[PDB]
Amino acid sequence: SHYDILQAPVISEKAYSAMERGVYSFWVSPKATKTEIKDAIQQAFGVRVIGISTMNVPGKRKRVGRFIGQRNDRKKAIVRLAEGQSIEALAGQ
Amino acid sequence: PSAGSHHNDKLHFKKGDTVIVLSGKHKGQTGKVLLALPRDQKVVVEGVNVITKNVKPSMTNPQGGQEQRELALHASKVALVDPETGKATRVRKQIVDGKKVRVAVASGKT
Amino acid sequence: MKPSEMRNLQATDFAKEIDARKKELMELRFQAAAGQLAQPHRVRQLRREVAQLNTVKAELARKGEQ
Amino acid sequence: MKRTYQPNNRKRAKTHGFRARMKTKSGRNILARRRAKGRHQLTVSDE
Amino acid sequence: TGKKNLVVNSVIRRGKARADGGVGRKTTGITKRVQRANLHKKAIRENGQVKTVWLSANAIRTLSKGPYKGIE
RNA sequence: CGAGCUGGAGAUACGCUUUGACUCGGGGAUGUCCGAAUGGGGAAACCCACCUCGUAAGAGGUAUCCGCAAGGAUGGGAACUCAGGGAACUGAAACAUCUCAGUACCUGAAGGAGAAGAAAGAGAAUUCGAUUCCGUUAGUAGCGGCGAGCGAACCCGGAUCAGCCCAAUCAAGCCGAAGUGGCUGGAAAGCUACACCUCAGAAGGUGAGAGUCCUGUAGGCGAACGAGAGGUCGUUGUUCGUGAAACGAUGACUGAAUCCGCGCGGACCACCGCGCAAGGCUAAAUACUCCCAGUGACCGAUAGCGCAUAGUACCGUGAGGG
RNA sequence: GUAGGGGAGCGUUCAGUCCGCGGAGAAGCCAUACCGGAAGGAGUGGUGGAGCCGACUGAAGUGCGGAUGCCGGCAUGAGUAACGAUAAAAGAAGUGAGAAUCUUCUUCGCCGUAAGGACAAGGGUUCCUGGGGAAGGGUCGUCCGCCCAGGGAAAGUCGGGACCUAAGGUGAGGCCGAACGGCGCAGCCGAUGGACAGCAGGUCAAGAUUCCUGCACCGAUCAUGUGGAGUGAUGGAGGG
Ligand SMILES: [Mg+2]
Ligand SMILES: [Mg+2]
Ligand SMILES: [Mg+2]
Ligand SMILES: [Mg+2]
Ligand SMILES: [Mg+2]
Ligand SMILES: [Mg+2]
Ligand SMILES: [Mg+2]
Ligand SMILES: [Mg+2]
Ligand SMILES: [Mg+2]
Ligand SMILES: [Mg+2]
Ligand SMILES: [Mg+2]
Ligand SMILES: [Mg+2]
Ligand SMILES: [Mg+2]
Ligand SMILES: [Mg+2]
Ligand SMILES: [Mg+2]
Ligand SMILES: [Mg+2]
Ligand SMILES: [Mg+2]
Ligand SMILES: [Mg+2]
Ligand SMILES: [Mg+2]
Ligand SMILES: [Mg+2]
Ligand SMILES: [Mg+2]
Ligand SMILES: [Mg+2]
Ligand SMILES: [Mg+2]
Ligand SMILES: [Mg+2]
Ligand SMILES: [Mg+2]
Ligand SMILES: [Mg+2]
Ligand SMILES: [Mg+2]
Ligand SMILES: [Mg+2]
Ligand SMILES: [Mg+2]
Ligand SMILES: [Mg+2]
Ligand SMILES: [Mg+2]
Ligand SMILES: [Mg+2]
Ligand SMILES: [Mg+2]
Ligand SMILES: [Mg+2]
Ligand SMILES: [Mg+2]
Ligand SMILES: [Mg+2]
Repeated sequence: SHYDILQAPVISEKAYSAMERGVYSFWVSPKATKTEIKDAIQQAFGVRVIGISTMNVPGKRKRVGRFIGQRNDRKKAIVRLAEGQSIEALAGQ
Repeated sequence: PSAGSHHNDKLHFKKGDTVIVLSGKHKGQTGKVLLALPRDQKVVVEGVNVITKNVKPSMTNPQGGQEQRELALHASKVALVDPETGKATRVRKQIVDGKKVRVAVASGKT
Repeated sequence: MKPSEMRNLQATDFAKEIDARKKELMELRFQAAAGQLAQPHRVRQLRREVAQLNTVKAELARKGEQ
Repeated sequence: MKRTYQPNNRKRAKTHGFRARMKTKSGRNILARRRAKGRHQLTVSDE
Repeated sequence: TGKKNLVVNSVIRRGKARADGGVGRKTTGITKRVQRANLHKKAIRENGQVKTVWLSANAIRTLSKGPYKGIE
């Protein structure tokens, strides 16, 4: 439900500075929709979301010994709020 | 092919129990049961002894170092004890109480 | 507990009970992939509790219908 | 000069795939007679 | 696919030269063996509600005598 | 079951469990998307919906045919069975009837088997008495460019038995006897001196070969749940290749008697015998073997399945090879 | 003495049975001048690490130099031929365990309707950062499109769908056909086409009519107004 969806947050130089801008970025759930993600974060973060984007990404097929395998493919999502409405739980990172 | 395979993955004894080494170099010695691995049918008695080198591994400890600790064993040179005799000592299974099951020798119990 | 603490409680609580169990499970995740998640168990345990909850509301809702 | 094999995704799939292979009898037959030989490669759908 | 009964089924075919003789000429030697098939015709009649369909010839008689379930 | 557990996996940290875990037997619940797919489309696993209830989050339904409904059918199954269809190479030292052979293959349907079945029959004794199966008769009677070659049945012995109706106990587990001393040895189970068990000396593990260490075996117990008509024309079937061609069998034409009647007895006739067509079901023995178990003058790493595992790597647009 | 028939036997395994050996060491392997008429078989020494010889009898996948035989390994040819366009390289500097080959610098040489740039089809992480150097690189490599780990891709207006139809593929009823099946009107699928609202600049190591800045456009639902009587399809025509 209004949580399950947000499978993680995104971690990198980029993500961090975007955060600094007031733009937050998570991995999500491939099957999901943008309306669904909006409803999601708007619900579990009490924020005004006015900006959104998503992008499905493959998964670095890697080998560990004679076992060529694909990783699970994710769906990076970016959201921009309004009026400097920074989110608390990640504001320390 | 597993070791408990032909031993119905069955541990005749238990974690705690004193034991005596039947066959081997450690013929007859006492040990509390510190580790009893049923499937592999392996088990640790405070006797055995061993000198192991734990290689470089910088963390923890830059240099290696060594270690006097002890190599496990096969529950088939493990022997339960008889409080009287204390030796090569089979087991019978009887009932004290009151649906509590137990364990005698030819003169119980343990 | 496993039997005595679920069947004593009513399902309109179960909905948001599920909900909160989720929420903590999620924050746990965020932690985990942020590091360090020093108590991995708590995750699987929360899973266990959830499965309990649903098994409960299920068997129950279908046994009250007798 | 120029070669036999010039890949075409739509061709490949609309030719050898699964909706395709099941559309005909002898393709059902190809299917299960493959399955029996324990193909991981069931069909070019499974690429 | 007649009225009563399906049909269409049949049949191979032979055929032989220096045939005919003093009951036995010397004898008959044969040349052939291949295969054929057989059929019927079309007719439009009734049952329960409204139908049209195929009908044989034997069926044509068997039905113009009287309704063996279906009618005209 | 009773002490360990946290899958192979062999890794750390997290933990769980004598209020009984883990593993085992037995039910339940949850089971995304694709696939008979089945709400509509689609390049399988993706796209777009409409309807009912919900506050939403959700949940249900939305294929087609037989049916009044209830309900049944669709797809899969290595072989085994039945059916519609039906090859050729080959052999006859050439070929065409013929043989390969109703074999290979295609297809339809169905089951744990199926098929067949309750006499217008075999038949030749005025005998047997539904079928399927095996033995046998028997390479006999016969078929055949009378060449290659093809090849019954009645009787006799067994397997298993049935004849009914309609239309005027195994599946989790528990419990189970009896040896120690010295010796060689890295290590005892082996050597040895004396021991005891046996309804138990089948086997496997243990530092090298153990009846008496372990797991077991003989034996004994053993669960709440769990499982037991005629005729004519073209043809064909049986050993049946137009041969004296009976009979069945159907494609096209014809379509009689119903008891003082009908059908057969290998052309055909009388006689004299065996028989009740036009309506259905039927266990049993029989076939197979994906799977489970037990065995072996079967293999042990070029063997044995293709594989100590993998239909994977690799080749192929594909079928397919491997 | 060839084809051939006959006679007696040697060895290999599996098997029944007895003699019996073996961690003070089995089989297998290695050396040798012993024995038997031969197939063969013994003695001892070195190997090895857990099984085996002998007699009698039984049953065979039972004895290989050949089959341009099959599998595998290793030789010859040979330190030969070749290192994949005759667009061409030098010196300095740096780094490193090691440099003709990797990184700076300054020149030289070649392409320049290309040997530049942007797309599509195809490929699939080859992109960027940091690292590695077994093998891939026709040499070398400290380097790489190879190895490891981590990051990177953002759209109401671009492109496709939520719209359309072509060829073609389908397709209830429909027309046929030993079976599987073959046709087939409407309807539906089908871009290579019709339709359609956004441009200019900025920047990550790595995205860009997406993100960010500046100023636009389109549909949708509600509200205050101008409302103040018509809205205009599953059919008509125009237009496309
Ligand atoms: Mg997008
Ligand atoms: Mg990689
Ligand atoms: Mg257990
Ligand atoms: Mg659920
Ligand atoms: Mg569908
Ligand atoms: Mg036929
Ligand atoms: Mg021929
Ligand atoms: Mg011939
Ligand atoms: Mg079927
Ligand atoms: Mg005739
Ligand atoms: Mg005939
Ligand atoms: Mg007849
Ligand atoms: Mg070998
Ligand atoms: Mg092999
Ligand atoms: Mg022997
Ligand atoms: Mg041997
Ligand atoms: Mg050779
Ligand atoms: Mg030559
Ligand atoms: Mg030279
Ligand atoms: Mg030369
Ligand atoms: Mg030379
Ligand atoms: Mg040269
Ligand atoms: Mg070159
Ligand atoms: Mg040059
Ligand atoms: Mg410089
Ligand atoms: Mg230096
Ligand atoms: Mg160069
Ligand atoms: Mg270019
Ligand atoms: Mg690069
Ligand atoms: Mg090199
Ligand atoms: Mg360096
Ligand atoms: Mg069609
Ligand atoms: Mg287009
Ligand atoms: Mg446009
Ligand atoms: Mg467009
Ligand atoms: Mg914009």
